[PDB]
Amino acid sequence: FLGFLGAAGSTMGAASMTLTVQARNLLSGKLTVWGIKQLQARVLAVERYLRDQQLLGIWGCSGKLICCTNVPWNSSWSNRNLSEIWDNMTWLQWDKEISNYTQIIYGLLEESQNQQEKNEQDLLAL
Amino acid sequence: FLGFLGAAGSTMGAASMTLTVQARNLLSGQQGIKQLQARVLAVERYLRDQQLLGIWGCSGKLICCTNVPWNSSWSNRNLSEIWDNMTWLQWDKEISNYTQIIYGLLEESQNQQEKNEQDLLAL
Amino acid sequence: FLGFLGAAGSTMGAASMTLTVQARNLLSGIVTVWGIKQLQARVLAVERYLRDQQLLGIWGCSGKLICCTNVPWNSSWSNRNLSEIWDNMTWLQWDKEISNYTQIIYGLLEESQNQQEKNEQDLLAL
Amino acid sequence: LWVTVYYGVPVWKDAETTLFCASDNVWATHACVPTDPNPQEIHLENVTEEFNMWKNNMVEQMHTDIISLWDQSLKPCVKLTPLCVTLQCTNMRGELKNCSFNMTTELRDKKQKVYSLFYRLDVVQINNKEYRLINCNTSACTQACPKVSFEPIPIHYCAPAGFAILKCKDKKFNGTGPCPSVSTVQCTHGIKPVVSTQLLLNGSLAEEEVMIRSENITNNAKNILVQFNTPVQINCTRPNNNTRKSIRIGPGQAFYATGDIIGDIRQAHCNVSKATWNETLGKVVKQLRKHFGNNTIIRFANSSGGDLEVTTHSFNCGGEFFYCNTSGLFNSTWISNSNDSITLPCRIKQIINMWQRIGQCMYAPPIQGVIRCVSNITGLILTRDGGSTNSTTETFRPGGGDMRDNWRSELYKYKVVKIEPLGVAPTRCKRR
Amino acid sequence: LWVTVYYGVPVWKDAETTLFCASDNVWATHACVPTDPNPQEIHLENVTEEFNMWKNNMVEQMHTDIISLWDQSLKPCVKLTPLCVTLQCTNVTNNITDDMRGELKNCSFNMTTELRDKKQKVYSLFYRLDVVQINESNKEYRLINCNTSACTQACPKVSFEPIPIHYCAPAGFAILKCKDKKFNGTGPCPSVSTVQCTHGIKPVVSTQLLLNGSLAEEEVMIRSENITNNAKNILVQFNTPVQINCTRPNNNTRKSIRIGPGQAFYATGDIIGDIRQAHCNVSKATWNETLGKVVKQLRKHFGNNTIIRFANSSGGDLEVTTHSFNCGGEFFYCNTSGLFNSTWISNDSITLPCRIKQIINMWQRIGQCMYAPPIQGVIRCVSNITGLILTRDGGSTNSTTETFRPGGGDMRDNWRSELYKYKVVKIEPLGVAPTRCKRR
Ligand SMILES: *[C@@H]1O[C@H](CO)[C@@H](O[C@@H]2O[C@H](CO)[C@@H](O[C@@H]3O[C@H](CO)[C@@H](O)[C@H](O)[C@@H]3O)[C@H](O)[C@H]2NC(C)=O)[C@H](O)[C@H]1NC(C)=O
Ligand SMILES: *[C@@H]1O[C@H](CO)[C@@H](O[C@@H]2O[C@H](CO)[C@@H](O[C@@H]3O[C@H](CO)[C@@H](O)[C@H](O)[C@@H]3O)[C@H](O)[C@H]2NC(C)=O)[C@H](O)[C@H]1NC(C)=O
Ligand SMILES: *[C@@H]1O[C@H](CO)[C@@H](O[C@@H]2O[C@H](CO)[C@@H](O)[C@H](O)[C@H]2NC(C)=O)[C@H](O)[C@H]1NC(C)=O
Ligand SMILES: *[C@@H]1O[C@H](CO)[C@@H](O[C@@H]2O[C@H](CO)[C@@H](O)[C@H](O)[C@H]2NC(C)=O)[C@H](O)[C@H]1NC(C)=O
Ligand SMILES: *[C@@H]1O[C@H](CO)[C@@H](O[C@@H]2O[C@H](CO)[C@@H](O)[C@H](O)[C@H]2NC(C)=O)[C@H](O)[C@H]1NC(C)=O
Ligand SMILES: *[C@@H]1O[C@H](CO)[C@@H](O[C@@H]2O[C@H](CO)[C@@H](O)[C@H](O)[C@H]2NC(C)=O)[C@H](O)[C@H]1NC(C)=O
Ligand SMILES: *[C@@H]1O[C@H](CO)[C@@H](O[C@@H]2O[C@H](CO)[C@@H](O)[C@H](O)[C@H]2NC(C)=O)[C@H](O)[C@H]1NC(C)=O
Ligand SMILES: *[C@@H]1O[C@H](CO)[C@@H](O[C@@H]2O[C@H](CO)[C@@H](O)[C@H](O)[C@H]2NC(C)=O)[C@H](O)[C@H]1NC(C)=O
Ligand SMILES: *[C@@H]1O[C@H](CO)[C@@H](O[C@@H]2O[C@H](CO)[C@@H](O)[C@H](O)[C@H]2NC(C)=O)[C@H](O)[C@H]1NC(C)=O
Ligand SMILES: *[C@@H]1O[C@H](CO)[C@@H](O[C@@H]2O[C@H](CO)[C@@H](O)[C@H](O)[C@H]2NC(C)=O)[C@H](O)[C@H]1NC(C)=O
Ligand SMILES: *[C@@H]1O[C@H](CO)[C@@H](O[C@@H]2O[C@H](CO)[C@@H](O)[C@H](O)[C@H]2NC(C)=O)[C@H](O)[C@H]1NC(C)=O
Ligand SMILES: *[C@@H]1O[C@H](CO)[C@@H](O[C@@H]2O[C@H](CO)[C@@H](O)[C@H](O)[C@H]2NC(C)=O)[C@H](O)[C@H]1NC(C)=O
Ligand SMILES: *[C@@H]1O[C@H](CO)[C@@H](O[C@@H]2O[C@H](CO)[C@@H](O)[C@H](O)[C@H]2NC(C)=O)[C@H](O)[C@H]1NC(C)=O
Ligand SMILES: *[C@@H]1O[C@H](CO)[C@@H](O[C@@H]2O[C@H](CO)[C@@H](O)[C@H](O)[C@H]2NC(C)=O)[C@H](O)[C@H]1NC(C)=O
Ligand SMILES: *[C@@H]1O[C@H](CO)[C@@H](O[C@@H]2O[C@H](CO)[C@@H](O)[C@H](O)[C@H]2NC(C)=O)[C@H](O)[C@H]1NC(C)=O
Ligand SMILES: *[C@@H]1O[C@H](CO)[C@@H](O[C@@H]2O[C@H](CO)[C@@H](O)[C@H](O)[C@H]2NC(C)=O)[C@H](O)[C@H]1NC(C)=O
Ligand SMILES: *[C@@H]1O[C@H](CO)[C@@H](O[C@@H]2O[C@H](CO)[C@@H](O)[C@H](O)[C@H]2NC(C)=O)[C@H](O)[C@H]1NC(C)=O
Ligand SMILES: *[C@@H]1O[C@H](CO)[C@@H](O[C@@H]2O[C@H](CO)[C@@H](O)[C@H](O)[C@H]2NC(C)=O)[C@H](O)[C@H]1NC(C)=O
Ligand SMILES: *[C@@H]1O[C@H](CO)[C@@H](O)[C@H](O)[C@H]1NC(C)=O
Ligand SMILES: *[C@@H]1O[C@H](CO)[C@@H](O)[C@H](O)[C@H]1NC(C)=O
Ligand SMILES: *[C@@H]1O[C@H](CO)[C@@H](O)[C@H](O)[C@H]1NC(C)=O
Ligand SMILES: *[C@@H]1O[C@H](CO)[C@@H](O)[C@H](O)[C@H]1NC(C)=O
Ligand SMILES: *[C@@H]1O[C@H](CO)[C@@H](O)[C@H](O)[C@H]1NC(C)=O
Ligand SMILES: *[C@@H]1O[C@H](CO)[C@@H](O)[C@H](O)[C@H]1NC(C)=O
Ligand SMILES: *[C@@H]1O[C@H](CO)[C@@H](O)[C@H](O)[C@H]1NC(C)=O
Ligand SMILES: *[C@@H]1O[C@H](CO)[C@@H](O)[C@H](O)[C@H]1NC(C)=O
Repeated sequence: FLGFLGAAGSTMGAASMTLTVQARNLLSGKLTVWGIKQLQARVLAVERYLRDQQLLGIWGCSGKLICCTNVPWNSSWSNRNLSEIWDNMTWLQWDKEISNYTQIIYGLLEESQNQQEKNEQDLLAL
Repeated sequence: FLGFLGAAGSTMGAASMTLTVQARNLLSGQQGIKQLQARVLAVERYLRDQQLLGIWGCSGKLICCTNVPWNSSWSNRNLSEIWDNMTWLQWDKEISNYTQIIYGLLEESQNQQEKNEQDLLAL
Repeated sequence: FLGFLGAAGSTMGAASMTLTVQARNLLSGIVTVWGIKQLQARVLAVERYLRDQQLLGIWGCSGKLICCTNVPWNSSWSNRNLSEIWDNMTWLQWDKEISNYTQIIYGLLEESQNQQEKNEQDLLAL
Repeated sequence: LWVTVYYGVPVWKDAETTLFCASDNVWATHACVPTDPNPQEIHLENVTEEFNMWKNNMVEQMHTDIISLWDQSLKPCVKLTPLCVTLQCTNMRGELKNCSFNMTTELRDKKQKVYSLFYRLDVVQINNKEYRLINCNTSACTQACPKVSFEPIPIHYCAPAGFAILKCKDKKFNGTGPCPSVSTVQCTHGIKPVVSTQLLLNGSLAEEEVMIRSENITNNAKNILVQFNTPVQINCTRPNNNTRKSIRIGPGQAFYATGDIIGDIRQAHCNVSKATWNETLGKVVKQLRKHFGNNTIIRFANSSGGDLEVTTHSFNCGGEFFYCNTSGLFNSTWISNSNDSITLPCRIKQIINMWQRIGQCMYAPPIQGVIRCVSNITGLILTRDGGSTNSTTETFRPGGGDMRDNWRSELYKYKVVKIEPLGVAPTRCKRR
Repeated sequence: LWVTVYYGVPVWKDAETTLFCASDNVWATHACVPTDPNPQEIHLENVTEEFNMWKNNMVEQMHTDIISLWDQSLKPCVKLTPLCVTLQCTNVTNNITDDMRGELKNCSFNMTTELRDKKQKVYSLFYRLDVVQINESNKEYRLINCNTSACTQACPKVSFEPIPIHYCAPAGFAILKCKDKKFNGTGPCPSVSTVQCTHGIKPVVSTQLLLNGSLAEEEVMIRSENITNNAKNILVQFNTPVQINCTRPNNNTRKSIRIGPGQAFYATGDIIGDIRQAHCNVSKATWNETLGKVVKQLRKHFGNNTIIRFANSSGGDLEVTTHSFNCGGEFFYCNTSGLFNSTWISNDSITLPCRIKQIINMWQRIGQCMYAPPIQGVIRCVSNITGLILTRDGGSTNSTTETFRPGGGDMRDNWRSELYKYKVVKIEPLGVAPTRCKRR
């Protein structure tokens, strides 16, 4: 047990096993100067948790940490293979590499889930 | 692309394909005490709707199908007329009543479904 | 209809069919010096409900009131019968007799869900 | 058919909520968050929504916010409680009084004898050569701080999360009733909190015609808002070359009085061009004959109020509060068949009770030099004198009083709604 | 390959937030969150993080917090409005030791009574730095700031003694600590460890000598934003503390004068014994070795053959050119011109005279002050000199000598020597990755 955020130096294949310890320590895990701003910080933390939970729920990955989608991986985003991404890079190095192409993926996932829900509703009628 | 409320005048057949642009614009945003109380009210209003979706078993999805049969006393009209010649505002103006009883039958139907699933998995 | 919190004297079988009238009231139950008091009360209630929902979603039981888990019962926390638990016991005595050994279960469910997610992940690669 | 639950449907309901300010002095630009550089305006097609300018809760929140941001900028300012003393006062003509009086000093042991130039509208006789300030039975005035400005700045009222603001875009809208050109908006346009009476200075103009808006035309107890399509320019003078001197009361507290006036003493006045105000009243009469008949004789009278703020056109030019006698403007009769200007004499008051709150006044410090207006008359607040069910003549007099009708001429196309994104619908599909 | 969404990845970005405080007075400790003793600090193994002590938001937030908790503790205290009178002052010539001569003034004045229609004639002993003559055996004087404002008397039941505070972080944010022993403030760090909250930073107010506080580990550390620019201060951190000993030998007396209903003004009475000036003592040999180590560290940056010189301050006001601190509730002003007087070619004691003020204008705010009430009895003081603030006189691109003078002024550099090892980051738990797996 390394602790909170202690797997940041390890590779992303080994840091993918400890998502619960990072996910658990979010969401909390005038008469005085220290009164208003701590309430504002708590409300900001609640909002920042709820926006990420909504963004997970739009893609259809609600209630789970590792979610498999059906969007193919474009070669323009990266050209590295699976043998060295998960065994030579960390999450911090990987985040700086696909930072310019995250909105395209964030739109493709929600359009794929909307198409999947439409196809499910069309299939359940027959 | 229409916008935040661009499908508010079109038919409900075409307005049901853009439910993402109204779902995502409910928390922080093309939408001291006055900031904070409004933010807390918005968070609570989002959480009440999320809880209401979670009780019926429709959690995590925008479009869901249920087992509650459609009573003819609520509305007696064609499927190809409701979904192609009406608007969500007009449809909400028709069924302003009978919403609470529909919510109650959805909740109790999910309760019977959950207890039947528990009885099936008990074997 | 026993109303809200009205099944506290009943047995577990009678009180397991009425969790919806409790779970509706854990979020909200309402329609100068009283402003910041109500504000911090609402913030605390929202934080507690979100923490409970996150703790349910970690174990893999999001969106459900009753869920089953692959971890077994050691028969040491409570070695007594199934019949006298669900027909001759209330929830309060159960909490008072199990709350000694409830923090080891809360990691067992988490590690079971963490094993289940990686099993589902490498099962889908075939 | 089975019930299907849809989340995120575009359904709205009428609601009341708090609206937060945004902008890009006494009007706090610090508290207001910065707005986006470019706004977003979605044109909602096939939408007809019913508006009502006379019963929206966007002007009642605005009035409270104007009061709140007004009275929190006079909190670090000096309280003029030592100045309710006996004033020994000597003498256009009779407006100014030279008053000499005792005053304290920074040192609590010594005293000074000072003098100032007060107005006749600010002092009252104790019962001659024996005067006091007019407020010194009710409250001590709080002197306005001489660095904060009274210039109005545009503030946009943005909606919170989960709500929406529906602008109407019809060019013939009369305030009440269905608008078929409804488009949502992120935030409202720049609304300047300009306080005025009998004329709407520095406001938004109509696009096509002069618009007459009233809650009930037939009832004569309702004010009439007239909106122009072209502006009328007004220019002012305060020709007295005033000098300001700082009589220092105590430790860190000063009272900015009026010193000697260099040169002659002349009354303040401000001018309206005759060739525009004529046929501006013609457009007003032409648009007023559509509600009262084609053959009525439309008349105008000057005023019938009792208060100085109601009788005279009250506004704030350059820092000084003017009360202009608009009697040559509203003097005409209209029967259905090039450089001259109308000069309006104005009076200047220094003790100001603005929002008609009992027990709260404010002293305005003098401004050095000459003060000039330049402003657009973009509306009128008229009031009809009734009397007959079948009248062949109608008399219209300027009104005022409540300041909520000043901001109701700007928040007339806006409406705040809440979103109710939860629907149930019959569909031929069931859950496995 | 398909897109796979992971929630809870260890990814952070640099951000800012409102850090709340915790603790184990004017620093409002009673309303702070209690601190739980726990293993709060863990080590991050294979990480390097870029730190910057000069672009940190935490010190700029701590300055605002210290100001906001300073000016709210003076609200339930009496305001000295009616003290702005004319004082008839006389020289005191009782047991004067020829050094504190003309410093103390015996001033009598009229004062208000708790009954509104009565007056009293009282007297008090003021300092020379608090009175200003108005008529340019007795002369008329006035308080130095009654032309500008009215001072607020500090309440005797609150103390200005600093106690340690801890700065926690809210949810979604983390605090990273630099554990490098040779860190110079700016640059990459290979030993980064996350922590729940900072250590106990004591808000000690000083201008030239960083009294109390934390020390370095290995050697004397020299830190600057730009070591070639002479317009930026140099922070020197010691590895061994230098003990300094304050004193005030005057046995003062405090007497209350009722200036209203329930309001008292604490004036200075007579002095029992002789009147001697206050001073500070420091060891000569320890200061000599400490300045030798400082010279040896400064020769690493400024050439290995240059002549390092130390000369006294060149400020304008008393808060800059004179070492100011607070001990026992009394505010001192130490001449410290015997400390910085040396040149360095490649059991005695130093006694430094002091002066005492009572009209204090702290944080350099316009129109706000504070009156410090007198303290009965003698005042003792033991403190640790654990750092310096220096300013370099540069008048040549290449030179064989350098002159360093004591600095001061801004109080932000006092707390920048404690939060140099800390930074705050925002955790972003979402991520996407390519994996050979697809949804059904
Ligand atoms: C609106 O306009 C009318 C006239 O069109 C104004 O009424 C006039 O008011 C003045 C001064 O208030 C009166 O003058 C006084 O009259 C008598 C003459 O016997 C005398 O006591 C004084 O020496 C003084 O001159 C004037 O008579 C009066 N005119 C009429 C026809 O009644 C009225 O003041 C205006 N209302 C406003 C500005 O609210
Ligand atoms: C640096 O830290 C030292 C150690 O804490 C500080 O010295 C301490 O200062 C306080 C406040 O003046 C002294 O407390 C007072 O002492 C006497 C004896 O009890 C009495 O007047 C009061 O009851 C109160 O307790 C304390 O004795 C003193 N410690 C020592 C060992 O002398 C020092 O002030 C700090 N330097 C600063 C803030 O510049
Ligand atoms: C607004 O109403 C118009 C007019 O009914 C709609 O336009 C028609 O939409 C149908 C359904 O897609 C098409 O088959 C027709 O060709 C359209 N045109 C005409 C002239 O009938 C329109 O869809 C509505 N909604 C909007 C713009 O959002
Ligand atoms: C409260 O306790 C009483 C008494 O035990 C319960 O009534 C009966 O309890 C027995 C078991 O002791 C059950 O077998 C019966 O079904 C119960 N009912 C009847 C009508 O005999 C009772 O259920 C408990 N709860 C409440 C809410 O009253
Ligand atoms: C207002 O009255 C004051 C006296 O209270 C006038 O001040 C005096 O003016 C005369 C004539 O210029 C001077 O000789 C005196 O020295 C002035 N006395 C003081 C005490 O200043 C003042 O001029 C009057 N102001 C007017 C009439 O505008
Ligand atoms: C300013 O104060 C002075 C000093 O008291 C006033 O001068 C006296 O006023 C009283 C009023 O009762 C007279 O009886 C005295 O004759 C005045 N002179 C003296 C020398 O005492 C003066 O009136 C005050 N100024 C005002 C009220 O404008
Ligand atoms: C008074 O009205 C005139 C005429 O409408 C205003 O002048 C216009 O100002 C707008 C500002 O966006 C410009 O886009 C127009 O080109 C101007 N028109 C002309 C003809 O100059 C003027 O700004 C108004 N004055 C005030 C103080 O509001
Ligand atoms: C607008 O005002 C007119 C005139 O006062 C109102 O008409 C009167 O209505 C009352 C009842 O409210 C009747 O007793 C009167 O006989 C009516 N008078 C006339 C001249 O018709 C009218 O009701 C008002 N409009 C609204 C919508 O209230
Ligand atoms: C308002 O108009 C009047 C004339 O109708 C202007 O008064 C004239 O001002 C000029 C400039 O000083 C003088 O030369 C004239 O003698 C004045 N005329 C009269 C009849 O007195 C006045 O200046 C205008 N006010 C403005 C533009 O603010
Ligand atoms: C009001 O009076 C002042 C003081 O007499 C005038 O200020 C003078 O202005 C002229 C012209 O700019 C300068 O040359 C002088 O140096 C100023 N001072 C003095 C003491 O004469 C001011 O211009 C006047 N205002 C107006 C509008 O005429
Ligand atoms: C109000 O003032 C403006 C200037 O501030 C006047 O406009 C001037 O009008 C004259 C006469 O036509 C022109 O020669 C000038 O070029 C104009 N100046 C500007 C800057 O446009 C305007 O006439 C005045 N209005 C009145 C007195 O009603
Ligand atoms: C407002 O102005 C009008 C005219 O501009 C004033 O009416 C004049 O008042 C004087 C007062 O001495 C009379 O002599 C005139 O005969 C009036 N003129 C007319 C045409 O009736 C009116 O008094 C002003 N209002 C005030 C000062 O309150
Ligand atoms: C980064 O540091 C981590 C520490 O968590 C290294 O992980 C282990 O390092 C030891 C040290 O020799 C090796 O024996 C292990 O095999 C490593 N574990 C693995 C690879 O799962 C990690 O190797 C370091 N990274 C680099 C590039 O040196
Ligand atoms: C640190 O200080 C040096 C020395 O003053 C700065 O270098 C100067 O940069 C300016 C701007 O280009 C040049 O005009 C000077 O000639 C430079 N001086 C020398 C001695 O080279 C430098 O910019 C500062 N900042 C950093 C980040 O190094
Ligand atoms: C600082 O040191 C000086 C000596 O360097 C001390 O002064 C002596 O104090 C003792 C009593 O402690 C007297 O007997 C001596 O006569 C004093 N000597 C001189 C030369 O004045 C002084 O007390 C010390 N101050 C402290 C420790 O606060
Ligand atoms: C400072 O002066 C005070 C007051 O004079 C001294 O207090 C002594 O206190 C005792 C009881 O504690 C009394 O019996 C004595 O009479 C007091 N002595 C004198 C000389 O007044 C206190 O000791 C003095 N402090 C010193 C000398 O350090
Ligand atoms: C300050 O001055 C006052 C008088 O203004 C002095 O008080 C006098 O002290 C002497 C000597 O003990 C007594 O005889 C007198 O009765 C006192 N007069 C009073 C109380 O009105 C006081 O001692 C001086 N303080 C010093 C020199 O420190
Ligand atoms: C500062 O004062 C302290 C006392 O607080 C001195 O420390 C003592 O010094 C004496 C004399 O050498 C030793 O016998 C003691 O062992 C020391 N410690 C204690 C705890 O009493 C210290 O020497 C003084 N420092 C200076 C520089 O004068
Ligand atoms: C079950 O867990 C308890 C925890 O106290 C332990 O004592 C017991 O041995 C466990 N039982 C089995 C069968 O592993
Ligand atoms: C409960 O389990 C015990 C285990 O020894 C058994 O003897 C007993 O019959 C069971 N049933 C009841 C009703 O006690
Ligand atoms: C003097 O002041 C009085 C105050 O009542 C005023 O009536 C009068 O006109 C003034 N002028 C003269 C010359 O009397
Ligand atoms: C209108 O104004 C003129 C000129 O100022 C004046 O003589 C006339 O009396 C006014 N009209 C009325 C009806 O008062
Ligand atoms: C104190 O003595 C000095 C030196 O003689 C003298 O200049 C000063 O005026 C005296 N102060 C007084 C009398 O207040
Ligand atoms: C601090 O260290 C970094 C990294 O070695 C270096 O680039 C920088 O110049 C140093 N700054 C000072 C002031 O010594
Ligand atoms: C300063 O140092 C010089 C020698 O560098 C010495 O002669 C002089 O006395 C010193 N002055 C003080 C005040 O210590
Ligand atoms: C000074 O430093 C020493 C050694 O680190 C420490 O024990 C002591 O508490 C410090 N403070 C004092 C004497 O006030």
